[PDB]
Amino acid sequence: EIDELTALGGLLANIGKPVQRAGLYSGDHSTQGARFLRDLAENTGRAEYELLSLFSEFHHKGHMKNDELMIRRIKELSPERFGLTMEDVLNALWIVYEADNLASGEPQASRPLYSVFNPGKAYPWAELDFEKELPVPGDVFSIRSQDYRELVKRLWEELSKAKLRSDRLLPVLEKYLTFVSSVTSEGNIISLYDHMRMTSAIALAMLRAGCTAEDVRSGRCRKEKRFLLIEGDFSGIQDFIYRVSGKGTLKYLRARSAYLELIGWDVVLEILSRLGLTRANVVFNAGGHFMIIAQNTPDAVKELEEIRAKAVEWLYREFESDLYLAIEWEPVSGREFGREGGKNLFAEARKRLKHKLTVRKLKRFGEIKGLFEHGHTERLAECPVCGRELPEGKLEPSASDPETKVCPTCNRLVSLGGNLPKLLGFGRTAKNDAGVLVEGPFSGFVPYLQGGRPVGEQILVKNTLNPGEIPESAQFVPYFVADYFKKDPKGGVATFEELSMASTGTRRLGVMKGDVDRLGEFFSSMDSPSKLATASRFMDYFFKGYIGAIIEGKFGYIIGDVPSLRDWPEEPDIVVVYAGGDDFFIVGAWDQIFELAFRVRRAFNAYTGGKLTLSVGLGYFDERTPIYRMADVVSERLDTAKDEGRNRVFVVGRSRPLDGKHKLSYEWNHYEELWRTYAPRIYAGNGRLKGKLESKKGLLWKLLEIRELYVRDPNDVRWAYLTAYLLGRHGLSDLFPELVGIDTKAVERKEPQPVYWVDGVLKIVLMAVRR
Amino acid sequence: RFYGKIVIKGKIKAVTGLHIGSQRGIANPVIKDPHTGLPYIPGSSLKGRLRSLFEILVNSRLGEWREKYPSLANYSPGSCRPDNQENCGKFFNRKINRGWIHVCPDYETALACPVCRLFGASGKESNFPSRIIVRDAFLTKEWEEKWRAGEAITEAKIEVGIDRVTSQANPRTNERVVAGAEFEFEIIYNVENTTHWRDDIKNLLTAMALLEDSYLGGSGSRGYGKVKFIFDSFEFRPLDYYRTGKDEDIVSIDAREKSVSDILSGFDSLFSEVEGKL
Amino acid sequence: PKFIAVKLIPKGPFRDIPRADTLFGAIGNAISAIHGQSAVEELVDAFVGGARISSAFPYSGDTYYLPKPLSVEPALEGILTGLDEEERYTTAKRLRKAKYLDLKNFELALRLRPFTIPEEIPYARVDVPRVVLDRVTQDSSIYFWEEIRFREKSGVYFLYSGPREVFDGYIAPAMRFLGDTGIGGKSTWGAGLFEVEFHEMKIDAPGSEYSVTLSNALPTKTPVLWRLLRKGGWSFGRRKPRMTFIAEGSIVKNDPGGMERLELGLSHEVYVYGLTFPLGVELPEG
Ligand SMILES: [Zn+2]
Ligand SMILES: [Zn+2]
Repeated sequence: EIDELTALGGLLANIGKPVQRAGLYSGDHSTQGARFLRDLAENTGRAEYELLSLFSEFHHKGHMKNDELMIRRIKELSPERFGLTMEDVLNALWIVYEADNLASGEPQASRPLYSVFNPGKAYPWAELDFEKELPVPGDVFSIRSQDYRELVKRLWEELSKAKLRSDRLLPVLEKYLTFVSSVTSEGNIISLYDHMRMTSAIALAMLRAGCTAEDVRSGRCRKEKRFLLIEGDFSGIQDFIYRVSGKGTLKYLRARSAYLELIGWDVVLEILSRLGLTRANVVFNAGGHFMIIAQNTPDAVKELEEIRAKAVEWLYREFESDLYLAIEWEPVSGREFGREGGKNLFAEARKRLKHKLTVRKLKRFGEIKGLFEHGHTERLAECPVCGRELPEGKLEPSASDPETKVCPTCNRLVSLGGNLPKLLGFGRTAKNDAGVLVEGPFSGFVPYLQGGRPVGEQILVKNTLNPGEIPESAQFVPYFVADYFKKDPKGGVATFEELSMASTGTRRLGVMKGDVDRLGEFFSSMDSPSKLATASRFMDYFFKGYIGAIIEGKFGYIIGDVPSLRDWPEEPDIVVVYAGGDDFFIVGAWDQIFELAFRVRRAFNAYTGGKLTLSVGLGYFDERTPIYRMADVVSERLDTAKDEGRNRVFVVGRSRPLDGKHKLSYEWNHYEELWRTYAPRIYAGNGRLKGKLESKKGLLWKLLEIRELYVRDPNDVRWAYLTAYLLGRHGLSDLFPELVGIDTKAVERKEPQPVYWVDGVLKIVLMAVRR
Repeated sequence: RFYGKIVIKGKIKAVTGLHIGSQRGIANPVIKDPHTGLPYIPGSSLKGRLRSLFEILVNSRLGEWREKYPSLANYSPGSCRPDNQENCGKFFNRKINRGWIHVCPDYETALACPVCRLFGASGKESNFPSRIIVRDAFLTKEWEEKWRAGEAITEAKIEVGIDRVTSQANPRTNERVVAGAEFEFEIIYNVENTTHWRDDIKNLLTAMALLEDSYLGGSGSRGYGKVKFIFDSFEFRPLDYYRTGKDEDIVSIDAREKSVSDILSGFDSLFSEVEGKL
Repeated sequence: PKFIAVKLIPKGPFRDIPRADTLFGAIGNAISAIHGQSAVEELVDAFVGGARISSAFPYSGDTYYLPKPLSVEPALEGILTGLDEEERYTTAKRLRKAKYLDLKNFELALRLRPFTIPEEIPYARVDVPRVVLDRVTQDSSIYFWEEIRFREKSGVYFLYSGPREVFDGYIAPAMRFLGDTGIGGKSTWGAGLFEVEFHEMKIDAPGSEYSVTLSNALPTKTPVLWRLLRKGGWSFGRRKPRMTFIAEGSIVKNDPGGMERLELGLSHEVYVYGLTFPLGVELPEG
């Protein structure tokens, strides 16, 4: 069919550059990719690769002169072997060419992919495996011609062993052409995988829209609104995962987060499978927020509206107004994708679409029409774990305590929490089958276990890019998730009591919640869809794959010296509840949640070019605290760090005067410099103090009471000599030589005294000790 | 039906350091108002200590009170702790999480029990609401001014644990309120029935009279309670007060009287107009 | 117009800021105690016939707070045209997260003017732990309990439009009953208690076709721009069914609201307050 072959053309039309940079054939890489797809068809390959060489030769318009040189070569070829028409095979080479210009957004010197966060730096060519290598942008160094030949060797190996199909070639070109630059120039920050992933997307949307070969020649497909940018966004995530009462200790929370991502994939894959789009049309799908390029046809605007009408009515019946999916679309044209002149059109048609998302979230369930309709149902009851009221008798006795009467959608998640260690992805099948635990809005999801056979037309596979035990006819969809979890003595998930007992000192539970700051301004800078598709994969990969390898103790040259209470274990007791693409909510031991927040920050500082920041709230809680309360506190400790500087951490709850001159949260370099001064003199490592301070906590607790006299009146200077007397009579005039004398320059600069910021370093150590 | 609200104002005198912990820079902090930083006595630490003293008082007098209060005939003195079965024959009949409390199981029985008629009951298909409201006691204006004058309002006391053989000392610290403080309490009784409110006031004063010889919160057996009720005024707030708003409530006058010069010293005398207007 | 601001000077913690459904039910129980059943049916006929009360909002020492209208967010880039884009973006985001506004900044957001959010919320949500002590063995069993703890001068207040003979006949004798019992929460631990004062508030509002709701809505027709609130309380131990209200500050057009009467197996019928409190608002094109 022309449908798959157009998407396979644009996803291989740019293929051949890696054989130019290697040096296999003579130049003008369009001629090379013809011969490379020619030679691939001969030995261990079908004859279909010979016809796909036409797309890898007749792009850039350097050879297709006066339209007649294309015909004499293809008149020799017989399209009757594939059922293609002599004019329809002529049609798809024109579609790929216009889709090639509507993606780059526009040769000498082989330049390695430059960094999208700072174009002054660049990436060494690596393998996308998320294991042992954090690609940190270093100084500019050209890739050797010896190094591109090894790229061709594995790519020759993988393309002969993979099925020639739209979904089977995408994890091939992703693992190998991610860190290969598309157009070699000064500061190329668009990848070659992403340039082909957005050339194949625009070529398929043109074919569904019905533009033919003379429409491309006449310049008619551009300056005419034929595409359509779909965008969706889940509203109410944080009151959906965490808002449960004191049941389901964290095996269930990790199951609420995996079931959120299944609702997002069920809606996205339904749009693709109904409009005829491949997975390359997904621009991104990162933390409950997706974006798809499609065609602007009446057979799709009608067909998208039935998807939104069904999915919202599903979300309202199951989760009663606690989660809403705002889906919108906006018709765009050819020139709207690229930068036209001096004004960014793609960032303007994205901010027209983002306004239609904003006004749709204010009309939160307009498409129900029985929304404000009252009614009386007998025996209404509340399911104890997640605040959902059901008709009497609907809740089925639970598997935890059979006296309790939970709703049945929570027993599908307790049972899901017992299989998440032994899980290799999901299978998407019909609603009404057996083996289904949880159903989405459009499908039911069967857990594909470790040792077993999957079932479904579409198989979602987590955290890898290799379809090993999958049937050849089943559609392969890879996804990624941050899935680190401290195990119990069995092969499961630990507890709010088990994580709180392997912590040094006091037995509290530590919670961090962070997100990237001013990120909407970063993605608004992208002016072309291939450039957005690069910046939204690299940001997605830090919170999906590389946040696992930070907890795994790697990357010591990059991280360095961070404030650690105890030395770093081989197996950290960390349970990553959620990590979405900017946001992450991680619980664990309060000593290792403290250290990891400085360890995530330093690696994110170097994964970018030092341009994007974090902000982390940190809480320390009782074990037997309801989890909707531990979220509502740390969400306030995150937003307190967020309205102040957006590069700063909230460490410990702290007293300060209401004069507006004192702020509770530390900047990252300030606290990490306060730790290199004050901690190596009072703290030895692993929950013990230094010499001459053992059995002298009574110095330190009273030192905080002297800090309370600064809190009661900062203008009173009584704290200055009481520090000098209390350090004096213990003989510790060497320790803390600046808490005795008032800083006049700090009163000049209108910044707080050093007695005020010492609380965040002492109180962590006093909590580290038995206290 | 509503008839009025007997209002009990006065002061709480912490004759000895009073400690009501929170377990959250002193190692064991008394609770505090988060905006001022001042300590206070809750209305829930005061009420559960008025109730725990009064339930053991009723527990000793189950047999002698079978014919003044019914539904004390369905209770045997003792706990239901060994045989883990709630609402059994014994008195402390409801298990909450791990503790056993006398709570009567129905509305029809809590209207007769002297504890639950005054202090309330949960039940199944019952929900008997209490008749008293116990407010949070805060420091008196004279003691908020000492907070302004730079004094200490909560000391920190160090104890120690000592081996009986080798005298190894093992200390800890406990923050507690400086002895001598004056709080301001408030108890608003709700006159639902017009017959048995004398028995509900005289039982509330008995719970306070046992509280002046027991302790309030904290360590207590090591001398951290020693509380004292200093009454100021009792007011009636009639039903005619709430409709028309004109100030004709009946006010008792007791500036310096005890909890035992008030129970029977003046009970026929101080409530003379309240027992007349009913 | 001119509204009667009924202030509630607290005497302890609360359980939550009162909404309009749980003020009217508390005013209903206060009238039945001091008047009886025949006046509660007259109270309900006064709200349907005339003016109605609003939800409760904080204040902090002559700074009466009011809810932020939802009319600003589809305008919120046109409100901030004259700002530089590196500080205009974080101003636009903190302007949207804001829940309340001053008495003066409310009158600017009704006219699509530039406005500023307040710096400080007059209360906190602390989690005081209680305990259940065994009566024989003194064994402890901690549960947690959350509250609303106001500041030194702060409090809470609601607004009343209506005829004055209904106010000083019904609303004013009911609020002094409720000064000695609670508004929700553990009233036996001294929570919902207060002291009541009466003042006068005047709000400048533009005359228009649209309006914002200063109370829960329970609308008849579908509103313009809204925000769902989903709660159902308790009535004499009977569990009320959850009802899709609309939160305060949401935008309706020519909507009176309307109370739903319920059965709940009691002797008397239970009315649930869903009348709206309309103040005029200016909108963009949707
Ligand atoms: Zn549930
Ligand atoms: Zn009883």
